[PDB]
Amino acid sequence: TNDGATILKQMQVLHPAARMLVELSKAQDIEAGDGTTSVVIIAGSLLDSCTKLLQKGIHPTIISESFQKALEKGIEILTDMSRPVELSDRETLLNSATTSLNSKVVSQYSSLLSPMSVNAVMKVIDPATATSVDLRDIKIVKKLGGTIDDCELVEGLVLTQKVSNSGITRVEKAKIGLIQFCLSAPKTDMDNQIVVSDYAQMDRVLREERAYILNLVKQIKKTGCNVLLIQKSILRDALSDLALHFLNKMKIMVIKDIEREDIEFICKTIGTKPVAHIDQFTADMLGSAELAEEVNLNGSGKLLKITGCASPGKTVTIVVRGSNKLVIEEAERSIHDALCVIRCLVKKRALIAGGGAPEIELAL
Amino acid sequence: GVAFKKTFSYAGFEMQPKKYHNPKIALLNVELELKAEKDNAEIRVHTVEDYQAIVDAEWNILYDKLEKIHHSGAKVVLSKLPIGDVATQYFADRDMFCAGRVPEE
Amino acid sequence: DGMITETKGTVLIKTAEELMNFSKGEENLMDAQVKAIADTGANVVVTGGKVADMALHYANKYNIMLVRLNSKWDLRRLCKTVGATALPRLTPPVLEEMGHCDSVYLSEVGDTQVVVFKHEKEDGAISTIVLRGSTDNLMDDIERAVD
Amino acid sequence: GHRPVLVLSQNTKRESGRKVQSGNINAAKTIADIIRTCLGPKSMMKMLLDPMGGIVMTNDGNAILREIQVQHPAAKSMIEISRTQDEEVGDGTTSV
Amino acid sequence: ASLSLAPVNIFKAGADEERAETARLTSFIGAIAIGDLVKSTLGPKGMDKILLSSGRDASLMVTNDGATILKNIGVDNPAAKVLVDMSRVQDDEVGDGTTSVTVLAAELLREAESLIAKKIHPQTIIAGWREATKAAREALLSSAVDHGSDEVKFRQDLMNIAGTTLSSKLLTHHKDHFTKLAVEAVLRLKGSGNLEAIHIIKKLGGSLADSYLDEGFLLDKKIGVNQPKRIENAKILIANTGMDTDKIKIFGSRVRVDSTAKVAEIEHAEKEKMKEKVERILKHGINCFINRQLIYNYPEQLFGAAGVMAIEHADFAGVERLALVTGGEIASTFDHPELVKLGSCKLIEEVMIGEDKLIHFSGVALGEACTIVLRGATQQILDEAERSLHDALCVLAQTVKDSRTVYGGGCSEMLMAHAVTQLANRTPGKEAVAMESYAKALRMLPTIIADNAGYDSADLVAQLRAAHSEGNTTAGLDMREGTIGDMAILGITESFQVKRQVLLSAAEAAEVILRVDNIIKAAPR
Amino acid sequence: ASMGTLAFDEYGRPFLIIKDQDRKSRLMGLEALKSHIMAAKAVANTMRTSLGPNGLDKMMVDKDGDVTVTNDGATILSMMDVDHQIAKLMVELSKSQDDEIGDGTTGVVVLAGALLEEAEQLLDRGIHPIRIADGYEQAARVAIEHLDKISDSVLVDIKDTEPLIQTAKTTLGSKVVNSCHRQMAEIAVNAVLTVADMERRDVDFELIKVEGKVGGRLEDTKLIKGVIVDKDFSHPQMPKKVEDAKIAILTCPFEPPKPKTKHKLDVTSVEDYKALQKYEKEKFEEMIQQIKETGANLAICQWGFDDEANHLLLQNNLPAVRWVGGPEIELIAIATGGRIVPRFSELTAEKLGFAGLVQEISFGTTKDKMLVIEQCKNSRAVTIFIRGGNKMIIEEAKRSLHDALCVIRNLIRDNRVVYGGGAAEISCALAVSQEADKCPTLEQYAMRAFADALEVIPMALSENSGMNPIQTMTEVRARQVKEMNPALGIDCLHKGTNDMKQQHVIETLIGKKQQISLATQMVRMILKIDDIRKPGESEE
Amino acid sequence: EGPLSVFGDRSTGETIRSQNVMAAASIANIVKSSLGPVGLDKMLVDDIGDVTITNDGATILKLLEVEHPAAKVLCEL
Ligand SMILES: Nc1ncnc2c1ncn2[C@@H]1O[C@H](COP(=O)(O)OP(=O)(O)O)[C@@H](O)[C@H]1O
Ligand SMILES: Nc1ncnc2c1ncn2[C@@H]1O[C@H](COP(=O)(O)OP(=O)(O)O)[C@@H](O)[C@H]1O
Ligand SMILES: [Mg+2]
Ligand SMILES: [Mg+2]
Ligand SMILES: [Mg+2]
Ligand SMILES: [Mg+2]
Repeated sequence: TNDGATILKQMQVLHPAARMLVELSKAQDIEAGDGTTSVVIIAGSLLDSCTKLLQKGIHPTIISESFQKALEKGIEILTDMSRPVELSDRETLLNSATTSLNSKVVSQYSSLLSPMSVNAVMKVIDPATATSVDLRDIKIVKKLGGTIDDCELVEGLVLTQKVSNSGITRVEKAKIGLIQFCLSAPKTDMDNQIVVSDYAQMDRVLREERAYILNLVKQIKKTGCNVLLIQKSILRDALSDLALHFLNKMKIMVIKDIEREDIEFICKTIGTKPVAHIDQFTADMLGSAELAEEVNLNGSGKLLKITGCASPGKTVTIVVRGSNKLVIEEAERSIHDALCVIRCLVKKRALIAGGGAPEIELAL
Repeated sequence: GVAFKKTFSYAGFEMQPKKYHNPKIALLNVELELKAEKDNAEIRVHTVEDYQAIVDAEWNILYDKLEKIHHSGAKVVLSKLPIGDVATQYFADRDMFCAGRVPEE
Repeated sequence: DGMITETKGTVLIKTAEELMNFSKGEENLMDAQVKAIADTGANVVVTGGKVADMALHYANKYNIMLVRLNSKWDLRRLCKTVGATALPRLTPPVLEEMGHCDSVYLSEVGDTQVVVFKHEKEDGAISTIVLRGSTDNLMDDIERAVD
Repeated sequence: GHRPVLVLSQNTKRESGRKVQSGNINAAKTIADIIRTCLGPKSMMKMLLDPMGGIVMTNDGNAILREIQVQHPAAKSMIEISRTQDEEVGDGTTSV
Repeated sequence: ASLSLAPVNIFKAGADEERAETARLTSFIGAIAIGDLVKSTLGPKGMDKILLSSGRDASLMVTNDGATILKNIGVDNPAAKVLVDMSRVQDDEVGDGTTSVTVLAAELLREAESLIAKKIHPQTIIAGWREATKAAREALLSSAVDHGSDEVKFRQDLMNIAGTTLSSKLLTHHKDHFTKLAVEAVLRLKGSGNLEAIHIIKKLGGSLADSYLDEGFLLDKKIGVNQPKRIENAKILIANTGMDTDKIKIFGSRVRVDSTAKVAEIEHAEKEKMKEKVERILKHGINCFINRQLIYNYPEQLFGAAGVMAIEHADFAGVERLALVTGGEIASTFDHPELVKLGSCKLIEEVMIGEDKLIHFSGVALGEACTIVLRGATQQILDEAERSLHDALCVLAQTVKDSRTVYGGGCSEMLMAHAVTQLANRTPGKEAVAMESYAKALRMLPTIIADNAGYDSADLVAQLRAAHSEGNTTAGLDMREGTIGDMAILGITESFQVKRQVLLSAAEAAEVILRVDNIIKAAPR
Repeated sequence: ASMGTLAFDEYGRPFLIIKDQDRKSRLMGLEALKSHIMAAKAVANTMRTSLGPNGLDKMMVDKDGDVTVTNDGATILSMMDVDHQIAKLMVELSKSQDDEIGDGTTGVVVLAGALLEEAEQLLDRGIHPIRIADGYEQAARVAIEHLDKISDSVLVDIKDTEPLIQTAKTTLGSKVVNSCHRQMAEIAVNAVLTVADMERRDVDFELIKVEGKVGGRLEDTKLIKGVIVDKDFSHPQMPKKVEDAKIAILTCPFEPPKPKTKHKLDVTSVEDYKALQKYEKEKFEEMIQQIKETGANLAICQWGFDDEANHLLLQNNLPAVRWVGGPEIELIAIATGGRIVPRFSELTAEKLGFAGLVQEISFGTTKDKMLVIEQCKNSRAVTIFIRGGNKMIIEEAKRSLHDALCVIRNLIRDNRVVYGGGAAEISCALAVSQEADKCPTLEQYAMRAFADALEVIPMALSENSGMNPIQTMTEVRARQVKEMNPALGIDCLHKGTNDMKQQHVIETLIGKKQQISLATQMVRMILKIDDIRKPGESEE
Repeated sequence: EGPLSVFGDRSTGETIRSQNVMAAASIANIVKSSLGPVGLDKMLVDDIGDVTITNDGATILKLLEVEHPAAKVLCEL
């Protein structure tokens, strides 16, 4: 890695001053997202000068107040050098992203990564009347294999879950439905048992289980849904074999084990509204999509993509590819740095030159 | 006569009088507590009325034992088996003395 | 004590009345059994197993002496020396199965409490030799000489 | 601390009574049995392995007795009388 | 003879004892070590300490609070344990004065050691100290000034007290801003003393001057999937119900049927019960619903279809603070909508603080509950800022409860020492020497305060003593330049409760430690 | 001098008698007596410094490093980690004195040590220890008779408590809580007198609750004629103060009923589910209504309750407290005059307790809340609330208050008093000395040793206060002989006079009698032991 | 060990007196079986196999290893 915060926090430093510098880098990453190495080097240089200042016979309280005065003057100077910028100017955004990526391993792929990052940031925010960017609306998916040139900016969502309904893939004009209940045998929250004292009852148990499952599947189908996403269930079986067979026979794509944490992202992207009881499962709570297909990554894995959504949300997904895992992690960190740079350009829209110019002007 | 140490009185014991001038003593081997009727007893009901009736029946069993003890005319009650807080408070309300887990000897 | 089922016994209560009456009925049954035993003229009961609290209560009420012999050998020898038959149920003993003895009492010899089944006649199936002594080893040697 | 107090020194054994007599007589009998079969014109020879690596293949009783080592002092007395008989008259060491 | 120095040994292995001289030596050494450690972090020009934990996590803590310094140290000297517990109890009673009381106790025990070396029985020292403590307490009580009747003067006193409390801590850089923040936060409590109604949220990043007191309230919880993210003229209902696989509390109940159709019917009945409960909740006519416990998916979508915000898992403190700030009632039954009061606020929205999202309540009705966002450059800075703000809030709450105030900057200590000296000048015996030592410690407190700033402490203390003897009862240390000045004009004030507690606790601990003449240790486990 | 015997037979065969005899130890006769006397002397000399108003405290550290500063002799010896058997005997003697009397736990140890110290010289002169024990016993009998002779009676009447106040002050003089001397003594006297059966019967200590909370000041310790509760109101929005509260003490959790016997309620249809839900809701409403119908204002429960009951109680203007302990429930019922009710069906108006004021109390910046139930009508239970600057002085104040309560209880049991400060010891020593002259020669030495041992308490009191022991004790004894006044002691406080009757230094007669009796019995028991057989294994 | 503070063991009274008698009796019991015309000789092994068959009392006690001082008195006697 080249990220200063990652380098600092990855190695244990064992010294209180070093740990406070690590916390400083973390705070700079939180507020800014880049410049995490510059701030640490600045702090180190300031303390190095403090060595001679203290040795000269100056109390370490005059030094602090003088440093505060110098900081205020430097803030004034930096603001003086600043140039107003508006988000409508794409060239400045691209230049900022390229400058952010210049120092990373993806400097060669910058010509593809920087416009991708700028587009990703602009997709999830309103260009006007915006004061902050929530980077959690941009999902980064790391898939091993291929080239960093194969990084993609899918505007739908990418699900790493496999399709249980093997044999049906790439359904068009998808009507996606997200259910939070289980398609299995009936079960009440309070403990329940079924007592059998006659063979007729014992056959009727299976008959009524089949009837109940078939009724559930038919009510799901009647809404016109053809893609079903099932939330992960621990206590009760989310998807039984009979339910999967019935769904397959009625031409419906089934995708199970959807994490509870991704419900908000999926609903924001597709536009579906979660369903927890079959009574409320109606057509209006379905997300319409142009295409929902599963694609193989040249034998390196399988991804599900849902590209093209009526009334799309303010979310994007970035798929990162690489030869090995280390360059993939570094590419993810560099893309995050670029997104953070664009975010810092969103709030306090001011721009300065780099290359050591503002800091040498500060020194003078 | 006989003397022995006080044996782990429950709550409500301090309202029982501690001196009697001609008491009748009810020596018992009985557990005066709310508890399962037997270790292998199972109650099967299918109505809330039956649930309430079962609870009231447990309470009535305990109170019937206590009322028989009280109507025996005794004022001091001693038991080898533990005497619960409910029985202790019941006997305190009747100005009676109780003591559970008294040693067999 | 009142006998129990051999497979598994659970008290299935379905109404409040059964719950209230169960313990009273069980106690009445035990009292009836003990009184039926006592009505045969028996005044000493020897059992090979544990003694229930209610059974002990109702035996004390009817002035019946209780002896609990753990070892089956002692029970068999007592049956030989008294002339009784070891009944497998709590049914009152018939005339022939009832044992007889001249005197049964609780006595202390030295510092050990003993239960003595004593015949006044100079006969019987089993006779015992009570060995005294100042040492356990001495009594063991005397027992070897007796053998 | 407090090392034990003893009248005689440590590792000082003592046997007495009928056992000592029985042991002495048994040791003498075993010493006799060692060379019992080396008497007479039909005697068989014995092979003795010296601790120095030599081999003493002999029929003489005194040589056999002097070439072995024993721990029971009665056996030592028997070896001594065998040597005395050998030194005094020259033969009869097995017979004695 | 003695147990240790006897031909026969009376102890088990590892258990020893220390007689008079040895016990006094160990106790005095421990007390002096504790006092020396806690001092140098005293007064406006006191430095901080680094508490590097030796544990597995190796927690790092940069602090100026004396109570926290004494809390997280491995102490084996029993007298040091006494002093540590004194500091902890002082912190529990009032927010400030931990370092002051610890240093005062240490100086008192040093004077006691000197007196013992001068062949004075400890009981005489204790009696003299009791008399001196009585005199000093009377003088301090007579010196108190009350300004609670006047609103503007009381507000000025609150600002002065907050500034004086925050002068020593790391927040002295932005003392003005932080003093205004703390005073406003305390005044918003409307006389209530529960500091739990004031929530301090530490968000990493940003300058220490970026900290602010929110005009409404802030919550760190989430919202349901299909629920509005922004409502206007909110009608809030705060609840403590389950709404998560809600079971009838008959624990022995069970479903016992002979067909799966009946099981499906019972499941539908359970869902219908949950829907009916949600409908009863909605009958209150609400816009935002806050539940202390979890909210499952079915009630979540039921609220979403009704367009009602459903904030879940707001803990006991969360619901209490929301009730305080909005005026709602924490309800667990919904059969009487007219018996339940609904909290009201002008706006509910989601704000973006740092890299995290929080729920913002704006235009609250009551507002008797505050949230303070602390922005810092390091985690240690945030923790120390929170501790300093807690100290300031505690002192301000104590001043609100009891409005009597005394002047700081060593003025109170000098007045106490003057009264003690006046009492000692008319007393025969060595108790006069004991009271003189008491006064010496009381004067040593501002002496250390001046030493921490590097000034000529001896000269300043002599000037202060002369001024107090002449009649100038408000003279105190001026640390802007390093001279003496009028504490009334310069606006350095302290709570009377804090100074009284410091004096009394220090005297009590010195008395209890001095009475000990033998330390007996059992065999360690 | 140890290891028992070691001969290994005169025939050289092994001679093993006792298991592991080569690792055991034993002492016989005068050596064992001297070792016992030395150990007892060491213990008594350690303890004697904590005697009197000028006595000093001992800082005790346990296994876990916890520290207790105390002057109580019984506590000091209990926490002291001894191995010697005679030291354990001293510890047990002090514990016995604490149990029977409650005060004088330090005087007994010093007296026993002095008695054994004199017995050492007596044995060296060549006297059988049984003779010494018999002489000690008869000298103790004479001393007890003299104590009965010189005793004085006091009034234990409620209207005038001044003698009780003086006795409690004398008890508390040696403790650290003497800074609030009269206040602490008066609250102890009021506590004992409030919870007491009048006709010289027992004073039951379960009716006195002693609680200590850090913070505040030691002067803030006060007597609460009610109950202090560590709990608070269940709902945070419940009112913090109830006036003229009509308490409702219950031991039933505010939950749907649950049979104790194993049970199962079968739900077989939707109607069953609806009936069960309605049953639960109606049970909650019914229990709340049953509580409200009696007119109660406050409800006290022992086993806690759930959210629906909590909100129903809040909605119906019924403040409530949950999870109250059983002893606290009993104390509340006793003080408020109410009855403990096991279920709502049995709750009536006549079973409600009445309290003048129920309040929730804060303790500064601690979040810790506690409940006060005071202003009862005729409260038969009392509570003492102790404050302080640290937990250590709080514990010391707790044990000092226990000492004061025990002394007032002894005064209730027997109202005869003797004047302390060593005056009683000096008078007893003088009586023993006069008795010794008439006695035959052989027991004279034992009686004189007993008198000299009795003279150690004035010596310790004078030495602890800085005065010269022998000169002061001799002068006081000469004054007592010159003018018949058994009230002359050691002026430890330097008040100017030696008359302890004027100085109001008062002690219970039964306390002194128990001191002398227990010391004599333990000294005899030690003197009768002439053999030790320790394992001597030095095990870990 | 105690107040004496001597780096060694001590025995007093009947304890030491019995040991001296026991030690003296041990020496006698060694040679009691070698008295009178019906006495029997003794065999002594010198830890290296040296055998000494003797009946003289002095010779037996010369070769014996004695530790107790009281026994040494009789052996030298
Ligand atoms: N501006 C100031 N000028 C003079 N003295 C001050 C000032 N601020 C604080 N002090 C003094 O510093 C002392 C210590 O305060 P501080 O270190 O903040 O907390 P603590 O009382 O816990 O040590 C106080 O007694 C106060 O009198
Ligand atoms: N004011 C006093 N003047 C003289 N002697 C006192 C005074 N108060 C207590 N004493 C003496 O101090 C002795 C020790 O009392 P104390 O330490 O309170 O309990 P203990 O007897 O357990 O040591 C008592 O025997 C008493 O006679
Ligand atoms: Mg960068
Ligand atoms: Mg030949
Ligand atoms: Mg402060
Ligand atoms: Mg006392």
